[PDB]
Amino acid sequence: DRGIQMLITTVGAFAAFSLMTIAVGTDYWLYSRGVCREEVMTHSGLWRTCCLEGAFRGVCKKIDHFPDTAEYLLRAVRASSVFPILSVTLLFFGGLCVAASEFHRSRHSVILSAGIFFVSAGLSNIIGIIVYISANAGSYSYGWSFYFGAFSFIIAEIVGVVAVHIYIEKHQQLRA
Amino acid sequence: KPGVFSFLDPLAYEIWMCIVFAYIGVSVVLFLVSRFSPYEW
Repeated sequence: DRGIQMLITTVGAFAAFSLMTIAVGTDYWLYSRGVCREEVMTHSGLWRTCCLEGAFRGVCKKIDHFPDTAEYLLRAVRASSVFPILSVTLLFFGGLCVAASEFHRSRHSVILSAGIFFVSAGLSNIIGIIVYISANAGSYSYGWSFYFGAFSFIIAEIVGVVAVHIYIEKHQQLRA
Repeated sequence: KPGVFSFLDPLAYEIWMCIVFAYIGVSVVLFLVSRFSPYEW
Protein backbone atom coordinates (compact mmCIF):
# COMPACT_ATOMS: atom_id res chain seq x y z
CA ASP A 1 0.00 0.00 0.00
CA ARG A 2 3.04 2.26 -0.50
CA GLY A 3 1.56 3.89 -3.61
CA ILE A 4 -1.88 4.60 -2.16
CA GLN A 5 -0.42 6.07 1.06
CA MET A 6 1.58 8.69 -0.87
CA LEU A 7 -1.45 9.48 -3.07
CA ILE A 8 -3.64 9.79 0.06
CA THR A 9 -1.14 12.16 1.69
CA THR A 10 -0.80 14.33 -1.43
CA VAL A 11 -4.58 14.43 -2.02
CA GLY A 12 -5.36 14.93 1.67
CA ALA A 13 -2.92 17.83 2.04
CA PHE A 14 -4.56 19.68 -0.88
CA ALA A 15 -8.04 19.06 0.56
CA ALA A 16 -6.99 20.22 4.05
CA PHE A 17 -5.34 23.39 2.70
CA SER A 18 -8.15 24.28 0.27
CA LEU A 19 -10.78 23.88 3.00
CA MET A 20 -8.72 26.09 5.32
CA THR A 21 -8.31 29.07 2.97
CA ILE A 22 -12.01 28.93 2.03
CA ALA A 23 -12.98 28.79 5.73
CA VAL A 24 -10.83 31.85 6.51
CA GLY A 25 -11.76 33.76 3.35
CA THR A 26 -15.52 33.23 3.46
CA ASP A 27 -17.80 34.92 6.00
CA TYR A 28 -20.41 32.27 6.85
CA TRP A 29 -18.94 31.26 10.23
CA LEU A 30 -21.86 32.28 12.46
CA TYR A 31 -25.54 33.09 11.93
CA SER A 32 -26.71 35.73 14.41
CA ARG A 33 -29.11 38.63 14.87
CA GLY A 34 -27.36 41.93 14.28
CA VAL A 35 -26.75 45.03 12.17
CA CYS A 36 -24.72 45.44 8.95
CA ARG A 37 -25.15 49.25 8.72
CA GLU A 38 -33.09 47.87 13.92
CA GLU A 39 -31.25 44.53 13.68
CA VAL A 40 -31.90 41.46 11.51
CA MET A 41 -30.54 37.99 10.72
CA THR A 42 -26.85 38.19 9.75
CA HIS A 43 -24.09 35.78 8.73
CA SER A 44 -20.76 36.55 10.41
CA GLY A 45 -17.23 35.60 9.42
CA LEU A 46 -13.73 36.14 10.79
CA TRP A 47 -13.53 39.71 9.42
CA ARG A 48 -16.98 40.72 8.10
CA THR A 49 -20.57 40.28 9.30
CA CYS A 50 -23.34 40.71 6.72
CA CYS A 51 -27.14 40.56 6.86
CA LEU A 52 -28.91 37.95 4.72
CA GLU A 53 -32.50 39.25 5.05
CA GLY A 54 -33.98 42.75 4.96
CA ALA A 55 -33.42 45.77 2.72
CA PHE A 56 -29.63 45.52 3.31
CA ARG A 57 -29.27 42.13 1.57
CA GLY A 58 -25.57 41.39 1.06
CA VAL A 59 -24.24 44.86 1.94
CA CYS A 60 -22.00 44.93 5.00
CA LYS A 61 -18.94 46.39 6.74
CA LYS A 62 -15.89 45.22 8.67
CA ILE A 63 -16.35 43.64 12.09
CA ASP A 64 -15.13 45.89 14.91
CA HIS A 65 -13.51 43.95 17.75
CA PHE A 66 -12.49 46.51 20.39
CA PRO A 67 -15.64 48.07 21.93
CA ASP A 68 -9.17 43.37 31.98
CA THR A 69 -5.80 41.96 30.89
CA ALA A 70 -7.13 38.43 30.30
CA GLU A 71 -10.05 39.76 28.21
CA TYR A 72 -7.65 42.03 26.29
CA LEU A 73 -5.36 39.10 25.42
CA LEU A 74 -8.32 37.00 24.22
CA ARG A 75 -9.68 39.91 22.18
CA ALA A 76 -6.25 40.70 20.72
CA VAL A 77 -5.74 37.08 19.62
CA ARG A 78 -9.33 36.92 18.30
CA ALA A 79 -9.01 40.25 16.47
CA SER A 80 -5.73 39.16 14.86
CA SER A 81 -7.05 35.59 14.37
CA VAL A 82 -3.41 34.45 14.18
CA PHE A 83 -4.24 30.82 15.04
CA PRO A 84 -6.54 30.15 12.03
CA ILE A 85 -4.02 32.01 9.81
CA LEU A 86 -1.10 30.13 11.41
CA SER A 87 -2.90 26.90 10.44
CA VAL A 88 -2.96 28.14 6.82
CA THR A 89 0.83 28.63 6.79
CA LEU A 90 1.55 25.27 8.44
CA LEU A 91 -0.56 23.49 5.81
CA PHE A 92 1.34 25.48 3.15
CA PHE A 93 4.70 24.48 4.65
CA GLY A 94 3.48 20.90 5.09
CA GLY A 95 2.28 20.73 1.50
CA LEU A 96 5.65 21.90 0.17
CA CYS A 97 7.48 19.19 2.15
CA VAL A 98 5.21 16.49 0.65
CA ALA A 99 5.80 17.94 -2.84
CA ALA A 100 9.57 18.03 -2.21
CA SER A 101 9.37 14.56 -0.61
CA GLU A 102 9.18 12.81 -4.01
CA PHE A 103 12.36 14.68 -5.09
CA HIS A 104 14.82 13.94 -2.24
CA ARG A 105 14.33 10.22 -1.63
CA SER A 106 17.78 10.12 0.03
CA ARG A 107 16.70 12.43 2.89
CA HIS A 108 13.96 10.70 4.92
CA SER A 109 13.45 13.64 7.32
CA VAL A 110 11.51 15.74 4.77
CA ILE A 111 8.46 13.44 4.88
CA LEU A 112 8.57 13.30 8.70
CA SER A 113 8.77 17.12 8.79
CA ALA A 114 5.53 17.18 6.77
CA GLY A 115 3.92 14.90 9.35
CA ILE A 116 4.91 17.23 12.19
CA PHE A 117 3.58 20.23 10.25
CA PHE A 118 0.16 18.62 9.73
CA VAL A 119 -0.08 17.47 13.36
CA SER A 120 1.04 20.88 14.66
CA ALA A 121 -1.38 22.70 12.35
CA GLY A 122 -4.33 20.70 13.70
CA LEU A 123 -3.38 21.82 17.21
CA SER A 124 -3.44 25.41 15.94
CA ASN A 125 -6.98 24.88 14.60
CA ILE A 126 -8.52 23.51 17.82
CA ILE A 127 -6.90 26.35 19.78
CA GLY A 128 -8.19 28.73 17.10
CA ILE A 129 -11.75 27.39 17.42
CA ILE A 130 -11.69 27.70 21.23
CA VAL A 131 -10.52 31.32 20.98
CA TYR A 132 -13.21 32.09 18.38
CA ILE A 133 -16.00 30.45 20.42
CA SER A 134 -14.94 32.02 23.74
CA ALA A 135 -14.72 35.52 22.25
CA ASN A 136 -18.06 35.04 20.43
CA ALA A 137 -19.88 34.21 23.69
CA GLY A 138 -18.05 36.98 25.57
CA SER A 139 -29.53 32.48 19.64
CA TYR A 140 -26.99 31.50 16.98
CA SER A 141 -25.96 28.79 14.53
CA TYR A 142 -22.76 27.85 12.68
CA GLY A 143 -22.51 27.98 8.90
CA TRP A 144 -20.51 25.80 6.56
CA SER A 145 -17.46 28.07 6.98
CA PHE A 146 -17.08 27.00 10.62
CA TYR A 147 -17.56 23.34 9.70
CA PHE A 148 -14.95 23.70 6.94
CA GLY A 149 -12.43 24.57 9.64
CA ALA A 150 -13.66 21.62 11.70
CA PHE A 151 -13.24 19.24 8.73
CA SER A 152 -9.82 20.75 7.89
CA PHE A 153 -8.62 19.71 11.37
CA ILE A 154 -9.73 16.06 11.03
CA ILE A 155 -8.15 15.75 7.56
CA ALA A 156 -4.90 17.35 8.77
CA GLU A 157 -4.57 14.84 11.63
CA ILE A 158 -5.34 11.88 9.33
CA VAL A 159 -2.74 12.99 6.76
CA GLY A 160 -0.22 13.56 9.55
CA VAL A 161 -0.69 10.02 10.87
CA VAL A 162 -0.29 8.60 7.34
CA ALA A 163 2.77 10.81 6.73
CA VAL A 164 4.42 9.51 9.93
CA HIS A 165 3.53 5.93 8.95
CA ILE A 166 5.30 6.39 5.60
CA TYR A 167 8.46 7.67 7.29
CA ILE A 168 8.45 4.92 9.95
CA GLU A 169 8.15 2.08 7.42
CA LYS A 170 10.99 3.61 5.37
CA HIS A 171 13.34 3.48 8.37
CA GLN A 172 12.07 -0.05 9.08
CA GLN A 173 13.01 -1.05 5.50
CA LEU A 174 16.39 0.71 5.84
CA ARG A 175 16.99 -1.17 9.12
CA ALA A 176 16.10 -4.44 7.30
CA LYS B 1 -41.02 15.36 28.46
CA PRO B 2 -37.29 14.69 29.04
CA GLY B 3 -36.22 14.77 25.36
CA VAL B 4 -33.97 11.98 24.09
CA PHE B 5 -30.21 12.68 24.24
CA SER B 6 -30.87 14.91 27.27
CA PHE B 7 -27.88 13.47 29.17
CA LEU B 8 -25.68 15.84 27.12
CA ASP B 9 -27.49 18.89 28.55
CA PRO B 10 -25.08 19.59 31.48
CA LEU B 11 -22.26 20.46 29.02
CA ALA B 12 -22.97 22.80 26.11
CA TYR B 13 -22.74 21.43 22.57
CA GLU B 14 -19.55 23.49 22.10
CA ILE B 15 -17.75 21.45 24.78
CA TRP B 16 -18.88 18.12 23.29
CA MET B 17 -17.48 19.09 19.88
CA CYS B 18 -14.18 20.28 21.35
CA ILE B 19 -13.85 17.15 23.53
CA VAL B 20 -13.93 15.00 20.37
CA PHE B 21 -11.38 17.32 18.73
CA ALA B 22 -9.17 17.25 21.83
CA TYR B 23 -9.42 13.45 22.02
CA ILE B 24 -8.29 13.06 18.39
CA GLY B 25 -5.46 15.58 18.86
CA VAL B 26 -4.13 13.94 22.03
CA SER B 27 -4.21 10.47 20.45
CA VAL B 28 -2.24 11.61 17.37
CA VAL B 29 0.35 13.51 19.44
CA LEU B 30 0.82 10.60 21.87
CA PHE B 31 1.39 8.27 18.91
CA LEU B 32 3.72 10.82 17.27
CA VAL B 33 6.10 11.19 20.23
CA SER B 34 6.04 7.46 21.09
CA ARG B 35 6.55 5.94 17.61
CA PHE B 36 8.68 8.38 15.58
CA SER B 37 11.74 8.14 17.86
CA PRO B 38 14.36 5.54 16.78
CA TYR B 39 15.53 5.39 20.44
CA GLU B 40 11.98 4.56 21.62
CA TRP B 41 11.41 2.12 18.71
